[PDB]
Amino acid sequence: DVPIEKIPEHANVLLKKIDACLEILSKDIGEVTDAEAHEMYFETSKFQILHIY
Amino acid sequence: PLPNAVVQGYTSVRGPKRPLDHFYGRTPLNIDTLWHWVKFPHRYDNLRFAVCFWAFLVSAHFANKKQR
Ligand SMILES: CCCCCCCCCCCCO[C@@H]1O[C@H](CO)[C@@H](O[C@H]2O[C@H](CO)[C@@H](O)[C@H](O)[C@H]2O)[C@H](O)[C@H]1O
Ligand SMILES: COCCOCCOCCOc1ccc(C(C)(C)CC(C)(C)C)cc1
Ligand SMILES: COCCOCCOCCOc1ccc(C(C)(C)CC(C)(C)C)cc1
Repeated sequence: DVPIEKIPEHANVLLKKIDACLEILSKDIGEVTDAEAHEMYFETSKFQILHIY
Repeated sequence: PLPNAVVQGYTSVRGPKRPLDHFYGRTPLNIDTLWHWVKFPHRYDNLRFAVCFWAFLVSAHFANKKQR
């Protein structure tokens, strides 16, 4: 009850689905740049921080 | 003294560690990130001087009256 010509339609559907998946999963989160997350890297330096202006 | 497995923390395969969450759009909340919310007392220092004087004086008054 399933002819062979109807298969590429299903293949098109699944290709659309997996492309909608991969266009999202191709994105990834980079390294964090918030200074509040890395202020202790500077707090723990071997010398005190110079606020130079 | 100790094997390289113990030093590196794995026998065969180094397992991935889940990184720390950041909570974008707000400050980190850790045991070391609390001075952002609680600084040293700075608002009622002059009231502290006055109240220490008055506390000393009232205590001395009532102690002397009790003793006498
Ligand atoms: C020196 C004279 C002869 C005596 C030798 C033996 C001395 C033993 C006492 C020192 C013990 C130190 O114990 C030390 O514990 C830490 C945990 O903090 C282990 O740490 C290990 O596990 C942690 C997490 O659990 C990993 O992230 C880390 O990469 C790995 O090193 C060290 O691998 C171990 O060496
Ligand atoms: C055992 O001791 C009890 C400790 O209880 C801690 C109470 O915590 C409640 C803190 O609630 C807040 C919430 C928000 C804030 C703001 C965001 C308003 C503070 C700000 C603007 C200074 C960052 C301050 C305190
Ligand atoms: C010496 O310190 C002892 C007590 O420390 C209390 C620290 O409290 C800080 C609490 O951190 C917060 C701050 C804000 C918030 C809210 C929910 C108010 C932030 C919001 C509205 C941006 C989501 C929650 C937790």
